[PDB]
Amino acid sequence: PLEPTDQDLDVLLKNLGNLVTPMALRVAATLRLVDHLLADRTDTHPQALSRLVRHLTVVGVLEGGERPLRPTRLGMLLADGHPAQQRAWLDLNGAVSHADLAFTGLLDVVRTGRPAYAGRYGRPFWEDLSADVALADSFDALMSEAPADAYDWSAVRHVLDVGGGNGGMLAAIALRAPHLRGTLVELAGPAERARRRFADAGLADRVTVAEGDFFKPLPVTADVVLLSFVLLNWSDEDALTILRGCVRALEPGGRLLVLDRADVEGDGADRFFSTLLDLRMLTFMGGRVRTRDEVVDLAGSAGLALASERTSGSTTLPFDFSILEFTAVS
Amino acid sequence: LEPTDQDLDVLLKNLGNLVTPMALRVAATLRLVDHLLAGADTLAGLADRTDTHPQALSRLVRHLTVVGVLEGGERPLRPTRLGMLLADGHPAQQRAWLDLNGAVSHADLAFTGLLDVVRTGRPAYAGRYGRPFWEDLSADVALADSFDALMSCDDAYDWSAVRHVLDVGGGNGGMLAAIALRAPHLRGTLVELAGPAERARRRFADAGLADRVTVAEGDFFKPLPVTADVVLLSFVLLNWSDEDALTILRGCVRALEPGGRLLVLDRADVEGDGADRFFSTLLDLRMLTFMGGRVRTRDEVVDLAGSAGLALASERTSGSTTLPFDFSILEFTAVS
Ligand SMILES: CC[C@@]1(O)C[C@H](O[C@H]2C[C@H](N(C)C)[C@H](O[C@@H]3C[C@H](O)[C@@H](O[C@H]4CCC(=O)[C@@H](C)O4)[C@H](C)O3)[C@H](C)O2)c2c(cc3c(c2O)C(=O)c2c(O)cccc2C3=O)C1O
Ligand SMILES: CC[C@@]1(O)C[C@H](O[C@H]2C[C@H](N(C)C)[C@H](O[C@H]3C[C@H](O)[C@@H](O[C@H]4CCC(=O)[C@@H](C)O4)[C@H](C)O3)[C@H](C)O2)c2c(cc3c(c2O)C(=O)c2c(O)cccc2C3=O)[C@H]1O
Ligand SMILES: C[S@@+](CC[C@H](N)C(=O)[O-])C[C@H]1O[C@@H](n2cnc3c(N)ncnc32)[C@H](O)[C@@H]1O
Ligand SMILES: C[S@@+](CC[C@H](N)C(=O)[O-])C[C@H]1O[C@@H](n2cnc3c(N)ncnc32)[C@H](O)[C@@H]1O
Repeated sequence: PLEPTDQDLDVLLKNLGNLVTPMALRVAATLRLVDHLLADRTDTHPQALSRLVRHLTVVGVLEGGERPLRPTRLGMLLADGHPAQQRAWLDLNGAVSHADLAFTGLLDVVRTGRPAYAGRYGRPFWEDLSADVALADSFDALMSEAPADAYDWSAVRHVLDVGGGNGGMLAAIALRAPHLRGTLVELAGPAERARRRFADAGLADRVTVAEGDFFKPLPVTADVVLLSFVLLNWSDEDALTILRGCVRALEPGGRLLVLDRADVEGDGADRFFSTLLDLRMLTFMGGRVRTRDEVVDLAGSAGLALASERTSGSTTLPFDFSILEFTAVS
Repeated sequence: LEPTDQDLDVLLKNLGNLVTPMALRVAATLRLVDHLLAGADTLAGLADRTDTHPQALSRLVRHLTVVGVLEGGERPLRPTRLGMLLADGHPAQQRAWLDLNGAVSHADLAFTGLLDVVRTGRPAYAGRYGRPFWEDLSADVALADSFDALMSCDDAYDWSAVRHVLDVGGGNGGMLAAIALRAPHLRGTLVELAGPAERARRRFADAGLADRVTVAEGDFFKPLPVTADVVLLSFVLLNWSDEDALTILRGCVRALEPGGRLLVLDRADVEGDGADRFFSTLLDLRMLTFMGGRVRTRDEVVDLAGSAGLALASERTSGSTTLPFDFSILEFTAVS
């Protein structure tokens, strides 16, 4: 029988089992401490704050105090202008950090498969973003060349982006390739941001917004259909019906492009971030991160076969994702 | 300076990671490790044994495998070396500490309200669960049972001159039983809330200590029902604000017989202790977040004691056998 050491127990207490520090880092981010210093210009109880700072000091985020109180190298990651933007990710008014707090309901989540977001905040995730302007804006800012660059658009005329958000990706494919038409299918909130972006990019003549619900049949056909970070939001049955709607909308010889996290045997991709994203999707909305093989198999059920596979990444965070091109079977 | 890759890795996986600690608490709660040790080899069997959603569970397990608590499955699924900390019989008892049906992990969830703790200096426990810590345990007996079981420790002072020990807030009475068994001439009295007090009655009756160790249910904010030549305050003061700690201290001074000694057992940091300040601050944030308490340095405890009329006679370092946790034993005399 295996026997824990002093170092195992130290890792459990300080890292793997530690819920205090992650909360302390979120509070610190939500007071721009690594900026505000460059801490009581903050509406904070004076005693409470130094108690927090003492903890932030011990875990390698600050130094100094009663020589001078300055962030460490690590501490700089909560610097507003750092290109990892971890300060905004951790900010408690932001939509992700806000969602993260629902992890305290993880017990029920695992008992039942059901999301926790509603239990903590009233509305399920997407409904909450559209009724609350501030969470929509912050989520938007956090999720802002992969497809436009990875793909030969010369043999394509019409791209239908399903659940394509504020239109950023469709705008860019269209700006890169002047000959293309595009159509975006989205809920109201992101649809309206799409209209504004298309109009200001001078694309309204060839790139349109069709507000709607991707569980209902898609309004148009197209020779390329895009599902970019959509499937992971949904359960198998729900992702199956989105896929099936996508197949119907596919012109002859048309291609479905799935942009998502899709791990492969010897990928080299950090499984930590795969499981983390996975538990987030489970907890926030009952979705799931799927591997390459699982996506392929769900696509097969919807009448689609894999034609090609490629990778992209991130100029910011350690996150490899894939683009999986599918054709109709019959 | 410029943050390296390594420093981003640490923030995301450790310092900023709220998911993994909740995953540990869920695993502790479902007794996942114990179920694997008692024969469960498959995912399916685990799921029936824990009455959980099979796919959801397998996804928790994948996360637990990645972070090093579990390993293989896909030979069969078992704890890692580190994961054996979650076995219920491990001396560190981390499975019970992390258990979401137990008081401490329960109260840990109130850390989501930390922003308003840092803003107001008030505890968050009430904002989440309705009533504040001790009131809650008072009203919810299953949470009070688990809190008493967690503080259980299942001493090296000089007891030969001592006749009567008063343990103020002495939990279910483990400290008092240890002292009495080591010093047979001694008499004992425990003051505690109703739950701890009955569990202490049971302990002493079972041990053969009832004829010289007695229990008095009571409240240490009201005057104490006996005097003793030694009074003990073991991990009481850190639950309270300066003000409440002071009215406990004065209650204890009043029950201190002529020439008596007040023993305070608490975390009492000193500048060159070498004691790990991670645990000092963690526990400090917990006392703030849970009940408006505070962990005090040696100087702060000794200054507070001064206001109640007490002078320090001696101080000793000791520490838990199981966890990395130094603490101190501060002996005081009534200054008149
Ligand atoms: C730490 C890594 C990571 O960002 C990983 C993951 O983000 C993925 C998907 C992002 N998108 C699209 C939402 C984003 O992917 C992009 C999209 C973009 O089209 C692609 O090329 C863009 C570049 C920008 C632009 O010019 C337009 C035209 O095109 C770029 C290289 O990658 C990011 C880099 O990786 C990701 C995270 C968190 C969350 C999500 C993620 O997809 C979610 O989808 C998510 C969610 O859906 C609901 C609640 C919470 C979350 C999350 O908390 C992460 O933690
Ligand atoms: C990370 C570990 C640690 O358990 C540290 C701390 O526990 C300490 C104090 C415990 N007591 C008394 C409350 C308890 O300490 C012990 C063990 C020690 O060996 C024992 O005696 C000594 C004296 C020296 C000696 O020779 C040997 C043989 O015996 C002493 C009387 O009690 C525990 C094992 O360590 C401690 C923690 C958490 C909490 C508390 C703690 O005291 C609390 O007191 C606490 C609370 O009071 C209310 C809500 C929540 C908490 C907590 O969440 C943890 O952080
Ligand atoms: C992760 S997001 C953004 C994905 C986007 N393709 C991107 O890469 O930025 C998923 C999107 O799908 C949308 N969505 C959710 N339910 C929907 C539905 N029933 N119909 C259409 N869109 C929906 C949301 O509005 C959200 O913008
Ligand atoms: C950390 S605990 C246990 C301390 C115990 N001396 C030990 O070291 O194991 C604090 C204790 O003080 C008690 N307590 C809280 N309020 C009290 C009160 N008003 N009167 C008596 N005991 C109280 C609790 O019952 C709890 O057992």
